[PDB]
Amino acid sequence: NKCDVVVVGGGISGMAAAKLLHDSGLNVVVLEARDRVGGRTYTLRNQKVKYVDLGGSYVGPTQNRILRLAKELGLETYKVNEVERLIHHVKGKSYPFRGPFPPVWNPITYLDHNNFWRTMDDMGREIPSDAPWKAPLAEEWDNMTMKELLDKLCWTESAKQLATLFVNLCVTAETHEVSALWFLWYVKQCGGTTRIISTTNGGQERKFVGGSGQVSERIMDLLGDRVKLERPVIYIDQTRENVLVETLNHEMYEAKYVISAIPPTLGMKIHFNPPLPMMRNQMITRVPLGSVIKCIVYYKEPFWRKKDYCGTMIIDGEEAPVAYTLDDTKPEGNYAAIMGFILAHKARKLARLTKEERLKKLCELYAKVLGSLEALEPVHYEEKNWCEEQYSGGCYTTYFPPGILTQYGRVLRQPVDRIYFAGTETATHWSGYMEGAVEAGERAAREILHAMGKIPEDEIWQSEPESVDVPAQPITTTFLERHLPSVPGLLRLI
Amino acid sequence: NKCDVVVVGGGISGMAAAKLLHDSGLNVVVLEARDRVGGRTYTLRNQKVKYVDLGGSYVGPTQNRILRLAKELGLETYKVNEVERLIHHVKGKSYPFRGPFPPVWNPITYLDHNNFWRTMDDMGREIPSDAPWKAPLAEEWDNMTMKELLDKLCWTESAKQLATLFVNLCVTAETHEVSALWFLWYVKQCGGTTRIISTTNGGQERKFVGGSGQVSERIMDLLGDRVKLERPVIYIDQTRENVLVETLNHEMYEAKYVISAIPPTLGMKIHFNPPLPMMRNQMITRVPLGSVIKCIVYYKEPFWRKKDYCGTMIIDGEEAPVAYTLDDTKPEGNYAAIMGFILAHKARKLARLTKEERLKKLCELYAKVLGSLEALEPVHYEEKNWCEEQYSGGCYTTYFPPGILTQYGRVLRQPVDRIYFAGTETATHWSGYMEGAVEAGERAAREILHAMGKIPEDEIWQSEPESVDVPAQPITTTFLERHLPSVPGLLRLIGLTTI
Ligand SMILES: *Cc1cc2c(cc1C)nc1c(=O)[nH]c(=O)nc-1n2C[C@H](O)[C@H](O)[C@H](O)COP(=O)(O)OP(=O)(O)OC[C@H]1O[C@@H](n2cnc3c(N)ncnc32)[C@H](O)[C@@H]1O
Ligand SMILES: *Cc1cc2c(cc1C)nc1c(=O)[nH]c(=O)nc-1n2C[C@H](O)[C@H](O)[C@H](O)COP(=O)(O)OP(=O)(O)OC[C@H]1O[C@@H](n2cnc3c(N)ncnc32)[C@H](O)[C@@H]1O
Ligand SMILES: Cc1c(C)c2ccc(OC[C@H]3CCCNC3)cc2oc1=O
Ligand SMILES: Cc1c(C)c2ccc(OC[C@H]3CCCNC3)cc2oc1=O
Repeated sequence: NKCDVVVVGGGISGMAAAKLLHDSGLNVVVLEARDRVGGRTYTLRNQKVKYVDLGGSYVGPTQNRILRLAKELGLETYKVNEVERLIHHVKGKSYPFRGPFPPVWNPITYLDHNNFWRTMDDMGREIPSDAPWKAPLAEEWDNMTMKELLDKLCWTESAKQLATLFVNLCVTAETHEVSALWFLWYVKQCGGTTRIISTTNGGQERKFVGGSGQVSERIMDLLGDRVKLERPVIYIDQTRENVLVETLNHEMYEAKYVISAIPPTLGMKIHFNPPLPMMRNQMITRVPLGSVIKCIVYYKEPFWRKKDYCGTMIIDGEEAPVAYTLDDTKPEGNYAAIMGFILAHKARKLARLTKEERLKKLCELYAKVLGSLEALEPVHYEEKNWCEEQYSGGCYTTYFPPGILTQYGRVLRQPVDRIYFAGTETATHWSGYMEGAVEAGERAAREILHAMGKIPEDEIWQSEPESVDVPAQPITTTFLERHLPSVPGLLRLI
Repeated sequence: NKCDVVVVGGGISGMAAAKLLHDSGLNVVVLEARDRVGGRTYTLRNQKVKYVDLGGSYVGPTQNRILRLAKELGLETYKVNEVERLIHHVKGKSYPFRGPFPPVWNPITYLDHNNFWRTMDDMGREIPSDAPWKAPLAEEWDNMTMKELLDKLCWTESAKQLATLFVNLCVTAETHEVSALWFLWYVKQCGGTTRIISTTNGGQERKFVGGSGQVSERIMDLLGDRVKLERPVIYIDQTRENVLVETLNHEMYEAKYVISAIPPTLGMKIHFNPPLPMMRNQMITRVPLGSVIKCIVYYKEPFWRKKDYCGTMIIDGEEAPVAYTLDDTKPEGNYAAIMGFILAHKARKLARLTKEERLKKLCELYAKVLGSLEALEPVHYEEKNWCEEQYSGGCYTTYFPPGILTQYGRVLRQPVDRIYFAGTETATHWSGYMEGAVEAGERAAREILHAMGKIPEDEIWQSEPESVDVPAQPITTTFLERHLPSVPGLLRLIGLTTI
């Protein structure tokens, strides 16, 4: 019934906000639509897998907030297997390699690839993390799709196909669906291309022992009966002295303040009194989430390691159901598994198939890329189609179509009276990730502590000391990477 | 509590659905979120204006369903004033003209303008009205914005700027916001560029005497207590024998079937049990409505007519708050008024101002465009910003961003168990208009009459006899219009000749 703060959503962001406010001595209630906490994180347990992350899973260096919060909750990480060679599958053939980027041999293709990645970072350097709409060319970049940018930038079909896979994998959307400005901000706010794509020393370095679901479950353990499961919020009334929050099961919660810790567009599922201001009313109809099926095939052994493959597969072209895989084997070498993403339009296309039809297609693909008949002998399969989730809207995160970030981006974390806005979408560092969820929840919680006079304005945004367990190594480039000309550059010299 | 059909939404679509079901002897309830019917139609009455349409207003030739429904309810139409000259205002100067398109004198520019409109209509003939995703190049056209298409098509800035204003005015969105496939579908399903842009012989020919709001009000009069105002629907449950529909004021309705007659994205405001199928679940997060403020400035007299201007202004420029106006004077010649639209990004930008500051900007623009100091002497002002409507999401209608119509378009009007979809967005002729609202409402009602075994499948889709009151002149071209080359075609002819 009555409390200091109602948090809408029991994901990492809502749970992080509620823990900070509870630790500061306020009475918090978390209203959660599902029969579970964790949202876009979900750990399934069974005897066949022990545990598997079917939603968010990976953490890496520079993600210091999720690493600190998890360490405090008693969680440990292990390294994603990258001891042996990565595979680039192009034109029906496997090319094993080492290092984060697949090698390119044709000298014109080399210049075009090198220029693509370098240009993404060059453009990112002019985009403020906390205000991408303040980029000097914000309207020019916001009014084109990543498809138009790649058409201008990529002189080779080779580079244009790899850059397309890169967009699809990063933001689970087609190049023609997303703003160039938003995508370039998205990469820049994760620390750039090398950091976002890397396993070793990047975003995919590590997983949590026992699953990422434990972050939200263990915060729920701390809060006890303050977390209300199967309480979808339907109605928020800010006309009276206290804020009133109503759930679908007809419960009424009364608070001084509300944290909205749900994806922006899921704001549409709530009736507001008074109506939302115009810009937010329209913004929450304009910000979809991407489309992905996460698929884990289990094997008796990590057989790819015998051929000096780590299990990472980068798979070009339309025919492949999965464009990208990682070794999902447990640190002990047991529960051997390959994790694959069915991305964007393929998620929509292959959703029509049965679970068994998807398994056969994945196994046949992996047999070709790994060059082993052992890929045809799976012992177990798990998958999750995030497109079908009423209380997520998709995965991994919210993308901005062309024109939306410059016109509406400012409204994303603007408070509406006594509603403050959390969720990974409102973060300024690793927005879209579990790290962003923690940044946003803690910031929204501290905006309410300041509204209450408990902390000064300069304590709303707080830096995070570096993890001792997962330190970041510097991102380096070579002299040639920095100075080799583009393809049009090599032409102007001829 | 119990009925045959719950209709969610008391706009024109839901009320047309409800009237048809009621006339076929079913028990219907209409659950309307607002304290009024009409939705994106709203007629304000006060002593200063007598009546004014602040939402949908115009009807024209080929909109035979809204004309028939309106006439059955006892309503009359009158013609929007197009007796005197139209104005094209470009680069700070006014160029008066007659006929639907501003004339172009520069021959290269003429070839580019002619080719622009022609290509719009040529591409449109490739696109089936009822399945735009089946166009041969659906994918290629859907992966392009209208901005990219105009950049390829328009060899002059003059044609590009006019084409930009055309998109802004048609679908209240920027060229870079909208799918080229969707926009080309949208124009073609209205009968093509000439029909959609014309006053005389087009979409803007007429208004209802007394306002368009009377359509929804008069159907509510026929239905009595069956219409429930201030019942926003929050929850639909299909797990049991009867469909359960719950409202925000805690009332429960039980029906055999539901028509959803709300903009597609406003389906997000409803919690579904069981959850929607995947494709609809995502589709309703991907289909925003456009942005528009409708502004009516009142004057002592229609002073523009005395300079032989009908009141129609087509105004190019970033600085102009309004890109399009029509005479909104009553048919009696009194309550002299100019209607203008503040479109797309300008609706966002100028919403920051006061009502009085917007009125002042509009009067200054009208003064310059009409060359008239009288435009600075308004007697009254009415405006409505549709961006702020929780239960509309915007106006006029839903647009599709790049990639969405090919991936998700097939599920727009696909039933979900015992939920059928009405609303203008599900129409195949004048989708986005009051006409499309009637088509979709009556089609959805008949889908249910079919499901109940009351009519055969061939009666779900039913054609409409032509209005005898508003007959349609056919859309014609001249030989030159059909066969003049584009600018790149002229350059090809030159390259060939000189060889
Ligand atoms: C799905 C997914 C996500 C993902 C990814 C792969 C997949 C398949 N891989 C990731 C990774 O390897 N590393 C990483 O850091 N992130 C990865 N992502 C994304 C990541 O999971 C998300 O960024 C993160 O989980 C976001 O958390 P946040 O707390 O911001 O949002 P949420 O999890 O969606 O939580 C929202 C909660 O709110 C509830 N909800 C929704 N509507 C209501 C109403 N009306 N009332 C009450 N509660 C509501 C949701 O049910 C949810 O629990
Ligand atoms: C706003 C506008 C529209 C318009 C236009 C100019 C403006 C500024 N000019 C038009 C014109 O000149 N001629 C024309 O034919 N159309 C024009 N448009 C478009 C026109 O208004 C619309 O196409 C038409 O009115 C749409 O009708 P439809 O019946 O499909 O949709 P609706 O009017 O939006 O009605 C929906 C009703 O549902 C209610 N609602 C919404 N959510 C709920 C829930 N959860 N529960 C119950 N009811 C709900 C809305 O309140 C609304 O009444
Ligand atoms: C969740 C996840 C992300 C976001 C992610 C984002 C980018 C990414 O890049 C790896 C590829 C991109 C294509 C070119 N080389 C390396 C890999 C990723 O792996 C992942 O598991
Ligand atoms: C509702 C409405 C529409 C959709 C509408 C759509 C197009 C339109 O075009 C007239 C312009 C287009 C640009 C070229 N000259 C004449 C005018 C319109 O006036 C309207 O009131």
